[PDB]
Amino acid sequence: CVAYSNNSIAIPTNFTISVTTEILPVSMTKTSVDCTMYLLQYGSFCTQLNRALTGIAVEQDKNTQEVFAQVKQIYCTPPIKDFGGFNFSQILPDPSKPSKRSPIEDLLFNKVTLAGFIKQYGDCLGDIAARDLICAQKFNGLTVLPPLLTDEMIAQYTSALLAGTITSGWTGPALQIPFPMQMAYRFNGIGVTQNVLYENQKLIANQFNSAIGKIQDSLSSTPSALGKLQDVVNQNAEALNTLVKQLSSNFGAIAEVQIDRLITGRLQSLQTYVTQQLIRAAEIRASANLAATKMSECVLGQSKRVDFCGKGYHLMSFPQSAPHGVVFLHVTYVPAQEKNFTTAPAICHDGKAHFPREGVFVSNGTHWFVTQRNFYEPQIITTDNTFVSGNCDVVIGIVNNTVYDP
Amino acid sequence: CVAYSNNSIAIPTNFTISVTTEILPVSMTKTSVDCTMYLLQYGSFCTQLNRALTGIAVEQDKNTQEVFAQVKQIYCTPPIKDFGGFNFSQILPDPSKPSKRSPIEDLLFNKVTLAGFIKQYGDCLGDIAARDLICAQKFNGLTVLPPLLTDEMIAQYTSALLAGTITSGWTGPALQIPFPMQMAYRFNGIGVTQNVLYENQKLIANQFNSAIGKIQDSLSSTPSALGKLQDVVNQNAEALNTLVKQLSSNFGAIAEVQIDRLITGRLQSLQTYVTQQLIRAAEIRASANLAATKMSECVLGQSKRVDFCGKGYHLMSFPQSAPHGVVFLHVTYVPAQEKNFTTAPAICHDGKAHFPREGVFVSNGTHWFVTQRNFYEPQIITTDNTFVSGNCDVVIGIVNNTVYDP
Amino acid sequence: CVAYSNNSIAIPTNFTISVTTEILPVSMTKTSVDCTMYLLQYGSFCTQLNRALTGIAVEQDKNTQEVFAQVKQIYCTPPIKDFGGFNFSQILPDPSKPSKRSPIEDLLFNKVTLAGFIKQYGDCLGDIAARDLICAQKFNGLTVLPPLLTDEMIAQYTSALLAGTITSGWTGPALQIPFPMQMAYRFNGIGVTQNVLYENQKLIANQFNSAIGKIQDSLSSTPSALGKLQDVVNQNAEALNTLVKQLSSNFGAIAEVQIDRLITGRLQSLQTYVTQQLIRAAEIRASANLAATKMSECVLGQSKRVDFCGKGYHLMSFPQSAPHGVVFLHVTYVPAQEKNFTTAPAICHDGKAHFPREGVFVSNGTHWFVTQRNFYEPQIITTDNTFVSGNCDVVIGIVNNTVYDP
Repeated sequence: CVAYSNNSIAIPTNFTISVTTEILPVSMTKTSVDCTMYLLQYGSFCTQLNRALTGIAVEQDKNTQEVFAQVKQIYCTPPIKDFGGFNFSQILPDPSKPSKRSPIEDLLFNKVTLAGFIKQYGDCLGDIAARDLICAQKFNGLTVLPPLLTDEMIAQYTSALLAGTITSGWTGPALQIPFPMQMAYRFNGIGVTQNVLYENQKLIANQFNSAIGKIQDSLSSTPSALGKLQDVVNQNAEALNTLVKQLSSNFGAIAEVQIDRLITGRLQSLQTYVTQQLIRAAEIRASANLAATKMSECVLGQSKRVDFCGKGYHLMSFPQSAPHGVVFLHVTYVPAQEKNFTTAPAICHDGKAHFPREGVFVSNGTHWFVTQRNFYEPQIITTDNTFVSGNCDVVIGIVNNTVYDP
Repeated sequence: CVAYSNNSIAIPTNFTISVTTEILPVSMTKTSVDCTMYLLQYGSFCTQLNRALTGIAVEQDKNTQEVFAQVKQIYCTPPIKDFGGFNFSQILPDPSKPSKRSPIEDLLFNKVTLAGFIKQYGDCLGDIAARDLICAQKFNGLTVLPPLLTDEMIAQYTSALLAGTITSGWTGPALQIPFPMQMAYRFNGIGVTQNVLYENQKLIANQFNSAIGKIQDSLSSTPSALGKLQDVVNQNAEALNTLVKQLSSNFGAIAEVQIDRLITGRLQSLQTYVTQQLIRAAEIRASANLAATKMSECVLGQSKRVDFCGKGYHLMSFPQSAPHGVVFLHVTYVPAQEKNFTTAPAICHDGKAHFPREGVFVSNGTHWFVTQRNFYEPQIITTDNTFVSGNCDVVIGIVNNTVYDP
Repeated sequence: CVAYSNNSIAIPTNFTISVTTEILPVSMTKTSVDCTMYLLQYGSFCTQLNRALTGIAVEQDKNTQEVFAQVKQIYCTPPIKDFGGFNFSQILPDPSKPSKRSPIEDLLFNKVTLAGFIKQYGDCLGDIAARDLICAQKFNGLTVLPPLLTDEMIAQYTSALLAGTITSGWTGPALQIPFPMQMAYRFNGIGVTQNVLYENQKLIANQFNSAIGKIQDSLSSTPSALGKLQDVVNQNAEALNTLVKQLSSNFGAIAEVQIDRLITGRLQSLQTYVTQQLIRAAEIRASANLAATKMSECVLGQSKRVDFCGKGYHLMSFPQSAPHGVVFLHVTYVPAQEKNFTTAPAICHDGKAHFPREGVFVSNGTHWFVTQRNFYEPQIITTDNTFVSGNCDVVIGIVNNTVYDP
């Protein structure tokens, strides 16, 4: 417990900068059915379920656009990966490997990965020798469709977001600035004056480099973080396998009457598949909108609310791509070594009451100082860090101390 | 009407601090039915309505958590109830009465209170000698279930919120500070400099004490405010009585055919009850979310929007518990004695144009001053409350006045 | 592309003020049917569709209130239309024409205007000699009902909003101020110091007058902007004509059996009309809520988000009425002539590190200055625009330059 005090104030004298990951899926496997295998205005039965599959397939492109296609203007490649001591080598993409993903992005696409249909349709669809129709024939009607924005296009949106978050700050307003100077403005957004960063820059950079190194150390070796994306791929691949099991094994299970039971059994199996696809879309839409609002709040700016864009007070955020999802590298500030100091509302000198121009009056026991409330940086009391108004008699809790005029 | 002026500005020279109540219900009576009185995978008829009763019963715990369980960290008991002259004796709980509710909270639980089922099931459920099953037998199937968070647990959440709002300010950022100093920051959040509070502290405290006294004076003697909570308890107790009337009197009203009309009549009566319970939940969910967002906006911080967290410009807010609801004690600031003063954009001296470092230039008719725009606190024009830029010729509306250098 | 730099910062040295239009429909034609032509507790068939028509008719009054009836307090007529050089003659209403609409509002009601039922029912309803019932008889049952707030009442709400946005600023807080001084506060809200406006006031006013003149020049001559309101009137008038075509021509198309096909055909035609009226309400509700939130964000204040209240950084907004809609005259600021200057974190003098009290250190190549980051307004480095803390050794990127003490 931290209890009352009419005499004291708590101020932190240390801090630490932490980088933490948040994993959010935004997309889902776009499934479509060619009902001719199940001027063609409409079939009566298979069309009603396939129009819904088309509806959610368009929603996946809508979700991916709403999370990644939030900005377009190109900040050109950074590309040096040093930025005043902050090691961004884990985060910027390189042409040294022709995929041009970041080293962390490559790990996301390694751990989140695929006797199943998402495998079999791809093994069927050779970029040449195969087409949509020939494999809708070779495999009875079920298809997975191309994404509007592929992994590399999503990676280019991530690259532009990274360059725009490092070379400048997304709002305010917004114009290009050096990086440690930008984080000094992030400090001023927290409530800590800018000078606190420039004089701790190597320590802040070392804390950042340690946290960013342990992120990549954790992703592969401690896999318990990547589960949220393993689910969306595996459980939908399972959905396609469970459908095809009933559509392939139940050919020798379940004339006109026997046929009208078997085919309607296939339609009942399709209804079983479609209804849970439409239910999985309820999670994907919610998590995609969460990723979109955290893109606007954490990456495209600096958030006012706490524990939303990572734990602690928000500093900034960086995006990284993943199969059907995005990872937010939330950089946050948290104070440490809080300590109680005796405080006063005003300082009395020569019969006049002085108030801090910004900050608080605090004492080490023997002398009084003026200090910013959000970090212990004490200063002598002067005529240019205080302002005068009123009398030493009208104030409750006023205390006597000398005030200097340099 | 207040009309145009290119020459003048309106500034208030007085203010008053008001405390006002907002009453919001957040919970509803959790009803459940044991269908055996109406490996047991499912009954066909009574199960479908009882699963919905279970669904809204879980929603009541969800609503109560969303409004009260918004924070957990304990600020220990205050417990002195003086805080620089502001009398919080009406608001803090005491162990002098073993319920440990606040004196106002005890009045809320007095006026909002209960030949009816919410009474009869409780008179049936003795803490010993009775159980759930024996009274589901003694009274045909209808039950009201325990809340996840009882009145005392809700009171402990209120106690922690009060201690966290008095001992510190919930964001920014957030750390413990003396109370009148915290309200000085609330003044600076309004737009009035902090010194205006410390020199009016006894007057502000007296206004607060008068308003907080009239709140408790009003609740019991002028009951027209408590109606919003009387409704949610009485109209749901009426719903249970109206159900049981048809389930008990219509035993001698409405063989296999006569039975299949009577029992389905009981199910039709249950549908009548369940559908309006699910409609009452529409009000309870909306008001609980309103209480949750006003907990985050009014209690867990200071609101930027006006007339939301009480009438006038928002200062702070304090929670108090009530049967199935929460009361917000909105403390707000409103300016008074607005007055028009002649104003100028810049002051010309020695051929240079000076602008106020913050505030406006105003004149009493004979001399020019610099003043904060949000409260009339005039000051002499100096070189440290103005900044220089430009010429006396390029400015429209510029005026001549001396500027001093102390 | 704009690429990296650890050494430089981009600052704009020019700007331009633009006025742009956003058009939003908020209302829809309130249709009602007297089912006696198609103690009267209910008819079975026509009542179910007419209760829905009543439901959306009440929603149109709700939408119009939510967008226009957001404030009530009267700022009296301005009425001079000069406001420091900004020509508001296009925007304020005049009694020189007895409608008392603004010259732009009169153009909105000219271009958005009406062998059709919205015409025929009005030609039927003479203010005298006709009534609701006699024309529900002369034309079989279909009616369009009066709006709760007419065009002139909506115009009075617009007039009060204009007076409240010009004579004062709607929050903060809010009190009456001269107009160019208010826009100086709008500049400070953008991030540009107030003095930048007063010394460019004639240029800013000329840019405003040119944009506001081209708005009215565009509306009538280049009609491609007014289409969003042409649709909501014409396509609903078409809906009433398409209904009446089936209700009037199909009297000689489609005894008890032939009657029970014909009348149900009229009900099927009514279902065709009602379902698309309820679908058009989905657009009208969304656009009305967009107009309501942009009334609160753009007119009743100044928006923090970009490209929402017009393109560029938001300055202010003015409302104008239109048939079933509102037009927002978004005034926005956008910087121009961005230029790169060499920058430094701190300035070293006499062994002490100095930081800018607000702004950045920049150099013309030969000398160092301090400047606000959001507009190029350079200043000499002094002891009253910098503050001292730390040493010249602990800072990365520090540079040497003299600092003056006036």
